[PDB]
Amino acid sequence: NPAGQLTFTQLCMSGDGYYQHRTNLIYSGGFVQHYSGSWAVTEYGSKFKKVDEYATALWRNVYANELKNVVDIIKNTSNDPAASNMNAVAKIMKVMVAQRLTDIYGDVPYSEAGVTPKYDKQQDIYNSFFKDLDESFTQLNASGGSVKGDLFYNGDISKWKKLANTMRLRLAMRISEVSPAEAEKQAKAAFQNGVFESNDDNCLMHHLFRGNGLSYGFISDEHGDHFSSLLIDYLRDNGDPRLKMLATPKTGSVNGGPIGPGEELYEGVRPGVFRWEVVGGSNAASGIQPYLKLRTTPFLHVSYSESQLLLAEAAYRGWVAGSAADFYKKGVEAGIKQLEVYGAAPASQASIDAYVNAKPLAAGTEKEQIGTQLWITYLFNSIEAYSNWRRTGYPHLLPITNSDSQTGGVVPTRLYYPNDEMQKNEKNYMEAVQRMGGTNDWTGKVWWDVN
Repeated sequence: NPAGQLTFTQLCMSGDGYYQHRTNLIYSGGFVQHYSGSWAVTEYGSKFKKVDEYATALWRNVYANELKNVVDIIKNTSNDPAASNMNAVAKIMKVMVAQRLTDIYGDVPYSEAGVTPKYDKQQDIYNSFFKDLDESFTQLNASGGSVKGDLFYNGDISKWKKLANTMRLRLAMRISEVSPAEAEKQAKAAFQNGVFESNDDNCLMHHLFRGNGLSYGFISDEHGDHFSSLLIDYLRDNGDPRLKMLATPKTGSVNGGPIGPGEELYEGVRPGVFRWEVVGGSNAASGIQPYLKLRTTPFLHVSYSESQLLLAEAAYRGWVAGSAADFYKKGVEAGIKQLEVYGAAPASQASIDAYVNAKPLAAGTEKEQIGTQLWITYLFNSIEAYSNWRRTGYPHLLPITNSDSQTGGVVPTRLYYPNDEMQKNEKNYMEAVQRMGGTNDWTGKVWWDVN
């Protein structure tokens, strides 16, 4: 069971098209303006319109499929010393499973989860995260038995250690605004225990729940999704090599008909604007490279690029030892190269070096630059970009002025608990609601988001 259960959970974290489509693509992806153009993403994610199913899909599927399995693994490997390594792996898994959850809904059932479980305060959920990652790092050992059913890493515990520490750093940075002391402490700890050391250590699912769920969303939108004008303009105007690794060129001209010499080939779709409303029609906007949208497209969970960019930010705060600029450079290069696993033509080392050296970490714009780079690195993992945007306010997004925006253009700052919780778990539901100021609304804030 432990192996099979681990494999099932790992496959649920990327192959469940149900919430990859709704939570990653449509809402997170539209909120942080990774995408625009398709009906679903633009109408609901880009312009801000509520659909209960879309907002509660992550909740429903994490509690139905994932949390329970990983709890059962932890329970069944708990006192067997030849299973300790599995016990640790499962615990690391459990953080990755639950972290998205709290980050999207705030206070959530955790400690009593997996008939009326309480909602843990997010602060406690996070202390519990740090505890499990710390202890799980230490617990992974040569004498811990073998790890079976691991698709991320085929049971290499050395990679599990660094995954544990990189997750720890991600959580540390996420509470930088609300709990700076704990944040620094945990960043430093993560750094010294050892995070990812190259792109080889990246947490990936290779798809051969068996297909990439995100691509499932891309395909159910009838390949109607484009990158947003914000992203394309940023990649194009700064000469980022990732531009053509990600985007397909325009085929039509803004003036209609086939595109002629001289006219810009790379433009995204403005947030709030459907692809058929583009001046020139949808051909007059860049598309998404086909290898990114396949059932066999790999899914990236945690990255070396991310760890280096987070270390850049911690460095700039004086939390860890080193040069922010050097961490930053290593992060950008790692992000440019991480796209290769998607089937993208590797960028020449000369172009990477040229880009990195032409636009280094600058004097008063470190946080802006770091946020923007992470926002690029978290592409196809929009939940993380949405969180990092909520925490830092970076990158600055294009204003949403659509007259039918249900928030008047205000970015939603959480998704909301399903009303089923009010009907089946009323007391605890209401306690969490009270702690939010009296509402279960998408304009509410999670604990670490202290404007």
